[PDB]
Amino acid sequence: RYGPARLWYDMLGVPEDDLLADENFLMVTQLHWEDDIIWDGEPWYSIFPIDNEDLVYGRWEDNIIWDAQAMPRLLEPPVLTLDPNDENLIL
Amino acid sequence: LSNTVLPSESMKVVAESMGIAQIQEETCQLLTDEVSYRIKEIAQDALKFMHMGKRQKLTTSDIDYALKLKNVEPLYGFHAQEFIPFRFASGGGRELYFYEEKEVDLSDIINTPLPRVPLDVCLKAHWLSIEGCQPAIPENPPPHELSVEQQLYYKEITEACVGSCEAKRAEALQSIATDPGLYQMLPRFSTFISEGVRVNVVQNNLALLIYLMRMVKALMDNPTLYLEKYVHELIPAVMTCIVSRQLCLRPDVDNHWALRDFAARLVAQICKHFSTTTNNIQSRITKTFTKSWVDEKTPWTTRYGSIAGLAELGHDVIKTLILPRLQQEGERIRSVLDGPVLSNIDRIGADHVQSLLLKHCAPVLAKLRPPPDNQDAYRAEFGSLGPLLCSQVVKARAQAALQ
Amino acid sequence: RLKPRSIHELSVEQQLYYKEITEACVGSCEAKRAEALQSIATDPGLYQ
Repeated sequence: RYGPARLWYDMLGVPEDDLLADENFLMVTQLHWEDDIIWDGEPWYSIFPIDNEDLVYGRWEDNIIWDAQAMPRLLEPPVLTLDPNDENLIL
Repeated sequence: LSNTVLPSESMKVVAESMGIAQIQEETCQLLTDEVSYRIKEIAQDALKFMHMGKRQKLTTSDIDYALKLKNVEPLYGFHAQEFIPFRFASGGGRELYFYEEKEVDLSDIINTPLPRVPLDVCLKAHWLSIEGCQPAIPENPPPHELSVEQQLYYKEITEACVGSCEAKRAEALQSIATDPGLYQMLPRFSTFISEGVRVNVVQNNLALLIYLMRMVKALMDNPTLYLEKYVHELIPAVMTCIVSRQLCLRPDVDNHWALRDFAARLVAQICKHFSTTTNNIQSRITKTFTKSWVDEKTPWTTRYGSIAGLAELGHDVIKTLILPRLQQEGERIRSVLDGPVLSNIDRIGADHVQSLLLKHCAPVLAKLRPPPDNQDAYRAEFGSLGPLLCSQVVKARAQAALQ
Repeated sequence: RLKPRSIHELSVEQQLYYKEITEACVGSCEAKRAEALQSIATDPGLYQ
């Protein structure tokens, strides 16, 4: 309740505490890659960066609210997790 | 719950003060259900002098008025100011409690300091209530953690985008878009935005959702902060602003339609800047939009959001997603040119869907057809998309003339 | 609460292999290129 989004919590007043075929979606068939063609232009620690595991793996699509009244599951308040994989954060 | 009596072992102790050596257990049971019966008849008759003489305390003059009532001789010496003392005696196997009475020299009661003389009963009048509440006269009762700098910056920036005035909002969004050091406050902003878009389900506020989408659009324009680690939170918030069905409090007059195309432009930008082949952001966004559009039973608002996002993704997407289901326009015009219920809310959403569809499919028809387009509208569904395509070809010719 | 420190989806043998194959495929030596090209042409685990 007191974390980020406390303003929303206080305003609410809660106080406890065939077109679906895989090819259609391949980005060769969905991207104007012609624009890229350049015409007359003018490891002990990781070598590559580490991607957001939640974006790469998690089903964030399950947080889309398709119908406000008929919501298939019950959502819960989210706690701040302060991922330390991201640089630019002191801790 | 049960009839409670004095213990039977308390009568063996009493019988040995008398001199009775052995008393059998059926005699001790015969003694204790009588003396605990006479205790309850003076406990309840002392309570009749505590209640009729209004006291709620049960002083020892109440029991003495009840022993006088049952003809039994009084108990002398219980009106003096005493209390309940008991003194434990351990002993070599005999456990008991006694009084340990004390003595006092007789001349120290003849020469005690006398207490002060009592006062006589008098009367006093005062108002308790004067046509209403009580007066206030004295005869009445009286009646990892953000530093303070950035904590203050977070508070001011978030409360500037809740809607008190527009100028502070514009300066707050121009702060978010153009400051160099706002990292370490990006997770707080992402949590604030995602929870605030969630709080739309309790209160269908269109205005606060427009403010949160302008907060996301300002967060994207910041060159210094990288939203790659927090995009998994901002994607479903903008998706919720696109494909949810009730975006309005009054569905008929609120233009949920603009928070639709604004958030659709926003998600096209969020999957242009961040889609990588490890991410699969754009393919997973197109798949959600596609299975929300092709599937029937979906409301006209969420179909509008799906078509809006798919048509803001680009030209090849509307070639390979929108154009196969152009026959669906006939299913739309089933409920527009001929509806049994005209005064419902399906008609405004249906012809909004129609206008968006033919506006976005006019350049797609201008790309993959002949230059003449004589009866393409007749060949098209409802003959209207074809008129829009002719208008689009005319607009393209005008643009070429301007060039 | 801090989310766990994630690991890259490549192993360090795989990451070292990628570094050797890319530094051989920029063609400083021709035999190095040709093997690296055959290694690209028939490594079964070259997905991911």
